[PDB]
Amino acid sequence: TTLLNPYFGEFGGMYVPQILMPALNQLEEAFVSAQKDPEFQAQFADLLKNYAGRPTALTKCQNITAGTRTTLYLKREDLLHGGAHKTNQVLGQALLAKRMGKSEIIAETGAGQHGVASALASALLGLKCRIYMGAKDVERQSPNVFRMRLMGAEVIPVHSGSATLKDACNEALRDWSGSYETAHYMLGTAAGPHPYPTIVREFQRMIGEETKAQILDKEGRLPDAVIACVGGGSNAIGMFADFINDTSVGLIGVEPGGHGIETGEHGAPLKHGRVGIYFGMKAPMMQTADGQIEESYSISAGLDFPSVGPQHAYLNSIGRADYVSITDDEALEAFKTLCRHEGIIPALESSHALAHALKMMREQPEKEQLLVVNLSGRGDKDIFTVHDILKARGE
Amino acid sequence: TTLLNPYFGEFGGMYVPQILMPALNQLEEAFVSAQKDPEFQAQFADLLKNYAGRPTALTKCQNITAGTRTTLYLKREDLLHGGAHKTNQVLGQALLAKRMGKSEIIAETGAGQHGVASALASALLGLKCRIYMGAKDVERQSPNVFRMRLMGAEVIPVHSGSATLKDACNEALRDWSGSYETAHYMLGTAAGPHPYPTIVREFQRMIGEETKAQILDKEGRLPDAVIACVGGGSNAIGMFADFINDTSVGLIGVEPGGHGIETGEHGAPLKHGRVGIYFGMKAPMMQTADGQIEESYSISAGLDFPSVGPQHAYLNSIGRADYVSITDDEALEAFKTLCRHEGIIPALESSHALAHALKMMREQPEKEQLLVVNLSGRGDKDIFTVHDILKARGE
Amino acid sequence: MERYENLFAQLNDRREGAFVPFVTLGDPGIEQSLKIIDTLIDAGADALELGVPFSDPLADGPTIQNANLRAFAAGVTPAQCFEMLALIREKHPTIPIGLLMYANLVFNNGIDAFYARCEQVGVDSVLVADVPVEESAPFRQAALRHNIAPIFICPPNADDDLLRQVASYGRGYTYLLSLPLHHLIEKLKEYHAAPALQGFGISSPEQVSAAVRAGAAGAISGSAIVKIIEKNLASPKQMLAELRSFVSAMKAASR
Amino acid sequence: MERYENLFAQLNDRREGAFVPFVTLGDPGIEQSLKIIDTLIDAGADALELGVPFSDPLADGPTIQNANLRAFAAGVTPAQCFEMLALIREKHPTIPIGLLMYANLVFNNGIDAFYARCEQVGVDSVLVADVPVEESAPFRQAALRHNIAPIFICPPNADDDLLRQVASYGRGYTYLLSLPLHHLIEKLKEYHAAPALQGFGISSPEQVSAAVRAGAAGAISGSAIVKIIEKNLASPKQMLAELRSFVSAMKAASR
Ligand SMILES: Cc1ncc(COP(=O)(O)O)c(/C=N/[C@@H](CO)C(=O)O)c1O
Ligand SMILES: Cc1ncc(COP(=O)(O)O)c(/C=N/[C@@H](CO)C(=O)O)c1O
Ligand SMILES: [Cl-]
Ligand SMILES: [Cl-]
Ligand SMILES: [Cl-]
Ligand SMILES: [Cl-]
Ligand SMILES: [Cl-]
Ligand SMILES: [Cl-]
Ligand SMILES: [Cl-]
Ligand SMILES: [Cl-]
Ligand SMILES: [Cl-]
Ligand SMILES: [Cl-]
Ligand SMILES: [Cl-]
Ligand SMILES: [Cl-]
Ligand SMILES: [Cl-]
Ligand SMILES: [Cl-]
Ligand SMILES: [Cl-]
Ligand SMILES: [Cl-]
Ligand code: NA
Ligand code: NA
Ligand code: NA
Ligand code: NA
Repeated sequence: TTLLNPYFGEFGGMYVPQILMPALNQLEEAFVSAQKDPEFQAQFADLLKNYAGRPTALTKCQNITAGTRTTLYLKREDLLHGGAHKTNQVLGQALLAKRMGKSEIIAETGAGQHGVASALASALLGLKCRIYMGAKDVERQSPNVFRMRLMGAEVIPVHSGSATLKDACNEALRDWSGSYETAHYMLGTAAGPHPYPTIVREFQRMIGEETKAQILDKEGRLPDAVIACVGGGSNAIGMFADFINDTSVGLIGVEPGGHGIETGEHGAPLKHGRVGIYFGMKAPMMQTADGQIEESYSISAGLDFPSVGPQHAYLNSIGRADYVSITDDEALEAFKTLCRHEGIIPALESSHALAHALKMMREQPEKEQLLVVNLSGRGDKDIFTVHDILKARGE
Repeated sequence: TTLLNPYFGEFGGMYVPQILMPALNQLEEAFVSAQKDPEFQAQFADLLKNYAGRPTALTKCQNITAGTRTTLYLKREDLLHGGAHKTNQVLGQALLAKRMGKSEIIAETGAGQHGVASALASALLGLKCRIYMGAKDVERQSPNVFRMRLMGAEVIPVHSGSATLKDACNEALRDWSGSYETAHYMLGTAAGPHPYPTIVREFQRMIGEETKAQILDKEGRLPDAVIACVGGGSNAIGMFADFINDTSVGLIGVEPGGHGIETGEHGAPLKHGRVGIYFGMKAPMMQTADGQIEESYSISAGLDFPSVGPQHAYLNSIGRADYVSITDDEALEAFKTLCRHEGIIPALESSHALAHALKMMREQPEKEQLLVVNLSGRGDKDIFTVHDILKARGE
Repeated sequence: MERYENLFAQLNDRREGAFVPFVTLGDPGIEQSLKIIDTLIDAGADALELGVPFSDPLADGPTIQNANLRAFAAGVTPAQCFEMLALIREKHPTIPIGLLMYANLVFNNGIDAFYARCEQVGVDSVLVADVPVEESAPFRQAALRHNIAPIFICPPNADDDLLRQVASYGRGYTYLLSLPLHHLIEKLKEYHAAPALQGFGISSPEQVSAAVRAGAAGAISGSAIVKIIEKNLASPKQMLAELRSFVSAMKAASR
Repeated sequence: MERYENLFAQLNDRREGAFVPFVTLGDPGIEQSLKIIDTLIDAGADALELGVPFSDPLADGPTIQNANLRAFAAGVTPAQCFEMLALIREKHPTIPIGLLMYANLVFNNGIDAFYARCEQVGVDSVLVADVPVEESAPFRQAALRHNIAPIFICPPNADDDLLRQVASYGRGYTYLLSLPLHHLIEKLKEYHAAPALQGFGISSPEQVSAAVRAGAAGAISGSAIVKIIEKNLASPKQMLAELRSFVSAMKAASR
């Protein structure tokens, strides 16, 4: 028995060992309670405003659309404290942890942004934070590992399996199964077992709510489409949620195409994977023909979650949202273009969303369209990667 | 003849070659005109709000003051686009450049933050940007150099003199003397020849204006003191300006003490230098006994300007503002403390201001005091430096 | 078939607990795994619990994580595991054979088809480690349609609702991971549950006798057998010797 | 003293322009600098303009930036420069000696004291490169109190107000950096300015004759002498030979 529906159509559920079910049920009850509690909402609002810096700007980008009939806005989650959208929902989940009387936080991270967000929230709110991270990721994300450590979090390398995000995901669930009486599992995306896809959406939905109010103020109408990258699904469902019932507004999610879908070296399970059951949910997976879970490949470290949130799989199945992919090279071009023409260095994750908006514009330059791209993070973290590529090419 | 007073008491002036006087006079006239122009003010406001992300948060920091009668707020210029306060006044100066019909920008930078701000503003507003940077600084600020280049700016290493900030300052003035018909010199601090100390203050004064409104809303009274680091003086005069006539509010500027004032390896000319004439102004200088200009030493790359803005020298002389110093070790402690206890990674420049507020608290823990520290920037840029120190110590 | 029913009837007649070792199929290779399993049986295993290597065994601790890595290093696939199962059953007609599976491997090519293959090779039960009773309906239904017992874990944080559901839904045995132990065991009996096997930290003979004394039908060694494999990789012969010594001692303790 | 007045009177009588070389004191060392300066004089320099090495010569291009670096490499200080000036004057009683200074070196130990030292060693003029007429009052006053001519630059972007101010404030000569050239020169005369020397890009004899033809009293070679030093560092003897050849040719062009 649950209070809320664990499924989005056929997708989602609570596919965990029996021992973890009480932890999920406890968390769902706490969330449902919190959502009706004006005191909780006020505390969350206070942290978002006065600590994280909400509301974030909605920036009109005039240079990049010159000579076309596209108007493009960027929702500036890159300006949130920590440098990405991840901060919003960690502050909400840290408050849920406290509501439940927990004093410890467990988190998984791949690229390190969710780990940093979890560590900063834990430091502010007096929680002891431990972060699982695949050993291969630890090795390639020394800067983020160091930020996490400066903020007092324990970073635990995971050597099992592929030593990447999925393996860190498993380790976090293993820990929580034993520790849930005192520890909360701060899952970093809109995926995993119920109630996480629901909680993460509700604690990211201010992205779309603010976007709607901002675009109404500036343009007097809703956007033709809102566009967001999809790794596990949090920034995209945060932008989409408040527009779901506005049926004229397109919802476009962009998965990483990597070296190209046809190479198989990508991270686009929603459109090019196969439904499976893993990490507590039934959803599209990167997996072998015989059902072993595989990694997502992308230039962008943050689009590495090898599945996708079940609400995205559902919105796609009913035709409410459309999902596309953007290759490494397309994302890199978009990165360069925004730096040079708007003076904003975007995360390479977010660059996938921008690349698709640029394609919408360039393909049909005399189509009148009002687009919003969710700029999920800043790209300071990516300048070394980009530097190394441009050198290798001979640029 | 000028429209405005070029001096703050005995400090300031226009000590440039005769050939540059028309450029300064032109800039002063354009500024005076712009300040009366509602269209200019609206364009500036639009960029600050919708591009840079103003207003910035005022964050109450509860953990670090626990068990004392200090209440400490941080003004969050670290959340501005670009990651420091430098962005505010570059947007205003880029608009002045356009007002004057200029299509090119020249800027100097030491640590690279002003260079990045100049490059981003130039990219957004369609100006061709060239940045002078001492060769020694270029070598040690490869990340910032690369951001500047990604944003389409030309970065020109300066090999003359000490190959640092002062030499880049000279080169920018040399260029401008020849190019001022088409180029604007985007000076990065509240120093140099009139009208720059005035313009930079007026284009940074929203820091203090917002702080005042925010603290009135949250506490119902003015702060006992506002505290800011002083390299050349921009972030500090931006915080101070709106409080100057509120005589109960302390104005505390913090210069870098480096290895300690007594070592002579510091950057605290206002309190420990000697008045001289250089870079277009009469002000306290780092200089030899026989009048050669010397470098400022600090852990923090950004507190390297070897003089100080003339309005600071004036406010000190009349007793309106007080200036103190903080050593490398004190700044590093403050950096660590804010990361661990508030989940905010501060610039090492800003860490000097925080260190002095922590000293005010710790020295007199039963003194009731309401303090604001200007957090001039984020400290992502500093994590390698900090990492390297902690390793060397054995931490 | 009725392999668990027949086993428990026989043990009950002999006033004897069951001892059930777990191993990962194909660890440390197919040939050696087949030999290990025959050694467990010869040494007195009453039933087997057998894992199929999976990329992401999020219910398993380090010992079994490493067994999976060894099996993968040997190139072991689920298809090869099913070939192994057919050979094991062909050699040993009465011993109950249970699988411990992850949901994705069951769902991958169709849940019904998975349980049909289990039936074809002569498997008796399947415990799906990441399917709680709340999500179990299609798995239990397919199991029962193909004469396979669906096995459920009764965890240490179980409540009365869960006890009733496990008692209703499970067959073969109840996997006890242990409310007081005496409470759980009596309540499972009260609710006519499949006989309980204690599965928590069973690594010594004393724990087998203790499980039986508490009123359980026997004990499952979830990782102790795998630890012996790990420790003896360099000596296949010594590995089999220690396995035999261990299983013999554990079985002796069930009397 | 009246060294510039006497020089211009003598040149006017000979229908002759002045040729004035610039060099940095102590470049490439004190001894060689003294020899360079004596060579310039022997070769026909009418007056000297002499720089004191400064850390931040923000009015100077690369040639002079590098001369300063060479002098600093030799350990040259302002005090040593003043010792040099006294020795130069002691050898050469009538030649006008002008300094090109940065404001900080003048202000450092007191503006009045700086001009008093200038008078003691026999300097005739000081041009402070980063002091525009607008800021010049304390410098001009101290200069005149110590019998030193304050020299001002009339730049290419000069206006009538500036021409009047320079004409009023300057003494010795006006430093012309060149409104049309004919306009500036006639207007300076109209306003009774100190005689004009053309200082922009004077690197060839033809430019000296051109300056005189335009109505200027002569020409200042702002960097050409320093370039010859730069090019001949490895050969002190060849350096002096080329310096002599160059100055002789430039002076010949003033007739
Ligand atoms: C800046 C940014 N944008 C988008 C995403 C994509 O995540 P959603 O789809 O929005 O949930 C990420 C993810 N990062 C994770 C995984 O490595 C992490 O940091 O641990 C990100 O850092
Ligand atoms: C984050 C930060 N805080 C404070 C200061 C100090 O400058 P004011 O005193 O506020 O003008 C700086 C300076 N940086 C200059 C010089 O290297 C630059 O980037 O070019 C800074 O980057
Ligand atoms: Cl409470
Ligand atoms: Cl640390
Ligand atoms: Cl509303
Ligand atoms: Cl409108
Ligand atoms: Cl699919
Ligand atoms: Cl206009
Ligand atoms: Cl580039
Ligand atoms: Cl007001
Ligand atoms: Cl109040
Ligand atoms: Cl002083
Ligand atoms: Cl048998
Ligand atoms: Cl199912
Ligand atoms: Cl007994
Ligand atoms: Cl003489
Ligand atoms: Cl003065
Ligand atoms: Cl002639
Ligand atoms: Na357009
Ligand atoms: Na994904
Ligand atoms: Na307090
Ligand atoms: Na300074």
